Amino acid sequence: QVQLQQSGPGLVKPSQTLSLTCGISGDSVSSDAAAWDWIRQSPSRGLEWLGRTFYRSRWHHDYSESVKNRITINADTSKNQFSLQLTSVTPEDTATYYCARAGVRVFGIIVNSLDYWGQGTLVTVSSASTKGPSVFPLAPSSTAALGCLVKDYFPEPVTVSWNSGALTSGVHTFPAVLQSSGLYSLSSVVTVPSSSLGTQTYICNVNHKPSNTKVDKKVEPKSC
Amino acid sequence: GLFGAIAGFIEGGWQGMVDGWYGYHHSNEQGSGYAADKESTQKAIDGVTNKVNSIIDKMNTQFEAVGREFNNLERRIENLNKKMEDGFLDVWTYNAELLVLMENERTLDFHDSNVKNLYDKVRLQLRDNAKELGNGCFEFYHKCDNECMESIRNGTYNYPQYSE
Amino acid sequence: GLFGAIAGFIEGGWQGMVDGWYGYHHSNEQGSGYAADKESTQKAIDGVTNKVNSIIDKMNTQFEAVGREFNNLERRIENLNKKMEDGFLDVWTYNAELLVLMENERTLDFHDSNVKNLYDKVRLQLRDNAKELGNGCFEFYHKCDNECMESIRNGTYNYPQYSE
Amino acid sequence: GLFGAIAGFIEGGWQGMVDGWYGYHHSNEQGSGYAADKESTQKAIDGVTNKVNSIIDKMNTQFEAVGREFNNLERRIENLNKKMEDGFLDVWTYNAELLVLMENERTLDFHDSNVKNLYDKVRLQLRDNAKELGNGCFEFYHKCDNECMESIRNGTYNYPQYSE
Amino acid sequence: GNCNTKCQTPMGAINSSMPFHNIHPLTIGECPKYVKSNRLVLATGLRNS
Amino acid sequence: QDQICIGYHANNSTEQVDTIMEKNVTVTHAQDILEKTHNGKLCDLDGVKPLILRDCSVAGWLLGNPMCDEFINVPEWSYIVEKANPTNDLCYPGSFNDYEELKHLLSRI
Amino acid sequence: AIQLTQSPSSLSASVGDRVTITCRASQATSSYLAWYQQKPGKAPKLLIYAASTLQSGVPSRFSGSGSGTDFTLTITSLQPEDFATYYCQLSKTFGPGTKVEIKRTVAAPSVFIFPPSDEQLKSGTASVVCLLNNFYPREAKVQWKVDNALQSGNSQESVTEQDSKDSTYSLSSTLTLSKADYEKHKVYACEVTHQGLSSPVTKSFNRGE
Repeated sequence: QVQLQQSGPGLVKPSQTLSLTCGISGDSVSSDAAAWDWIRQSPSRGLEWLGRTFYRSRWHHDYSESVKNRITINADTSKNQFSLQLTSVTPEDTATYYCARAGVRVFGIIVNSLDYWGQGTLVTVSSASTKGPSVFPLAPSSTAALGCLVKDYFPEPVTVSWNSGALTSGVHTFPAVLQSSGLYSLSSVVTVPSSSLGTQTYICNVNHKPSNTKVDKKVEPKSC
Repeated sequence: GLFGAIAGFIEGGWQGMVDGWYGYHHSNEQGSGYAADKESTQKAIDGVTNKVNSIIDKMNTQFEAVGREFNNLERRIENLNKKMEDGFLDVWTYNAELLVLMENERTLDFHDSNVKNLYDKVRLQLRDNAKELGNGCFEFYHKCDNECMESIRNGTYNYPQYSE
Repeated sequence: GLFGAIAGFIEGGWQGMVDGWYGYHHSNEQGSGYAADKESTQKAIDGVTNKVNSIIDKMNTQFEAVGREFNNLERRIENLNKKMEDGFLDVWTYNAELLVLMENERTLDFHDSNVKNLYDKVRLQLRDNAKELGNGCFEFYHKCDNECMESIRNGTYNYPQYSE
Repeated sequence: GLFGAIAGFIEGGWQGMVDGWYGYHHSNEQGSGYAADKESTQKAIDGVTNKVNSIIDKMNTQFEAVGREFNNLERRIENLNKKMEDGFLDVWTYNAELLVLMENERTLDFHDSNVKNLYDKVRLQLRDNAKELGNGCFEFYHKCDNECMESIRNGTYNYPQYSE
Repeated sequence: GNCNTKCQTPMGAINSSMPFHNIHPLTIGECPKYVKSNRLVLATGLRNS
Repeated sequence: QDQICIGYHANNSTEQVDTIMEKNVTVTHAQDILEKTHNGKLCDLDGVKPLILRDCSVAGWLLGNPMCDEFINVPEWSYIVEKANPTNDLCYPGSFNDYEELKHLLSRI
Repeated sequence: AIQLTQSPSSLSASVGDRVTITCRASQATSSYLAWYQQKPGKAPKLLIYAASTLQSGVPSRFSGSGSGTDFTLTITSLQPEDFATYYCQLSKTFGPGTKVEIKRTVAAPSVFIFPPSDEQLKSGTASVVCLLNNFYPREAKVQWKVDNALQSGNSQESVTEQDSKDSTYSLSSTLTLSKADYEKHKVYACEVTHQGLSSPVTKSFNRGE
């Protein structure tokens, strides 16, 4: 069916220009039976409706009040995408941004209940600079558990996997914690039968795209 | 329409409204913006939904013409059956068509009534602080920001604002 | 309603009126008092009485299902009779229900029309000597006693009264 | 009527209008004269013509009672036929009478709507340059000749005329 | 034909949800009421502009 | 100079309805309620197959016409279907007394 | 503009039990209301719109009702996957959201402790972690013990969301200190107390073996 795939840099300097772009597949951004909204969710404010575009005879832009004159949404039929452009970003914008397709109607009129969503883009604003993560092994003790400690990176998020995604069962990926130094850190653990401690190789795969860092670390028990 | 709002003293409909059949378009220093008067749209949606349900359930015992076979020397009773079923189907077609036509009429006029009533709701608050520009717009004689417009929308406009 | 008076630009009905469906509530130095606009109430009463008489006399030849007995080898003609009477009773039930519904609609809207027309009758006399307070009331810009109100009621308001 | 124009805030009809159901009667230094608002009259004429065509063509398959003869020992089936035809003719008489009544209602109210809408069309242009005399007339606060009246008729009244 | 429907007419089946239809008088199933009309549209919106 | 305006929804639609005073009124969104399509196949009813008499009349099936050996044993059915004018009929001529009444009885079995 | 309230602000029930949420809108617009589900880390997912109509693809165990100012969302038999934050929206504004929590039987965790790696010993800092796996409820208390001395203010912990299959929690507690201060100590132990345990469980190791 329909798919909305988001993109845009997760780090944006204060007072600068934030720019996200939601690419559409499965419909037309020039559809006469839908509208395209931008939503933001933060633990402080919850879900807030930011903006909307659509096309009936001209291109129509419907913005919110909390972003009066501060937001602009565009639709490009040449790529079948629509774009969020937010000026003068401040610390209050740190949130997860979703592009949605408002398009379940009731007697032809669109109620705005969002119908499809993009996988969301976390966006933080700060004076800090990007920092690549360091990945450290967590070896099983001599039924067994092992894992990875990712330390000293910025900003969120970070993607972690095991054996290029081959291992799914028993994996636990932890919500990161902000360190006093202003840096992020978390851990990823997995439990396995101890019998496979010597025969099964466990490769930890980490990706931090703002730093463009991709690291694979084999974790073995400590010998001596 | 029958009340004169649609295609009348208001010229035509806004392509830029997508979330309601009726609404406002406010323009002040804080910009311009469309808003849907949800409550009146819900009255209209209930109207139409109940109308569709009425149409479906009011003719839920219409007539079912079951076939009866007759021989060659029962032409009279066969013709009785034939024209009986024919007449019942004709009268029920008549009923369905009349319901459809009269409901289209009443529904279009209901929408016209709603637009005129919304214009009147705005005017009855704005009584003298504003002036009618004759096509559905109201010129404010004072300066009033977005919360003024919100108070007008939800129906709590406070008349003490000095206006000269 | 469809015209916007009842539960509209007039908020709600007066418990204190008992002798008419519509009326006035005047308040001057000579006190306050309700009065019934009898003529409009009589128009409405005639409307409803003629509607009830129409409902009674328009379906005074409906259908009377008399019973016919048949033997065991006349199943076809018996079923013909059975579903014929069934269909006639269904169609006449349909007619009765539609009449009742459509008349309820028209009657509620008739009352709304009458209230709006009375408000308009008062406004069209009081044109500039008074001001609309937005909820059905009119503020008099001059001093006018109970005979002023009576002239407004029976419809002879004399416009030459100096009003500043 | 239901909208309050005919036999309402306008007292009665003009014998001097012969070429339209609605119209204007202008009186300035260039004389007095009646004019017919043709467009609204054409809307009404189309309304009535389509109504008559609907009445004729909506009951163009009513029921035709063909005669069937029966013997003395077919009293049951003969009575079945008799009361079947009787019931069909009764129900179709009912339908014809209801259509006639409801259309008379809707047509009278349509004419009332048209008169009120024309008065409102004039008022919405003349907004402040004129004053309502309460019975369908508008007093011009400026001097305006026959082309003023023509611009009012065809709907292009230009508001910038100084009026004190 | 090897189907399965919930109504049957002597000239086809009706896999439909509307309240009326105009295929053929004699049916069987939980299917709509026969009507001799060629169009039954109901207006939900409002007059266009 | 602030100003507020009241309006209503509209679109690029063309769906037309009929009124008792006006034909071919164009509205915004309308709902068709009349069905006009069939598949043309004698399809099952609630899963239980019909009894499609191929070329036999009801009388032929019941009496057991030799050219009707298709219907020596019938499973339960939902509705009986026969051609307008069957060709396999009472092959030896004659009549079937109160034929139509037995058809009526069949309509309930 | 319009303000929505949502009740309760949180709840807890077991599998199979019927739960109900209430969204009170200051306005009565029956349809325009819509209920979304949000699992941790994923966008919302429209469950109900027009307050009584169901979106295609949603199990029938959800049902919206109500009118006037009060709308309700009823789940007839919970699931380990229905654990989530439920939101109600009124045409452009979302309610604060309620947290549907899975109540189950108590579970004893598996406790592991992982010492600082020599790579971190190069860095000058030492971080030990205590991982608590597959337990319930959220209630769990951890003690850090070095040379039988109690620690405070030098550790911090983070728990995962309630699992989607068996509805248990999991936790990491990080004790980070200077490497010289680490070398001054020998014994390091993590001590867990929990309703899932009949006795406090200590796991301990010594620096260097």
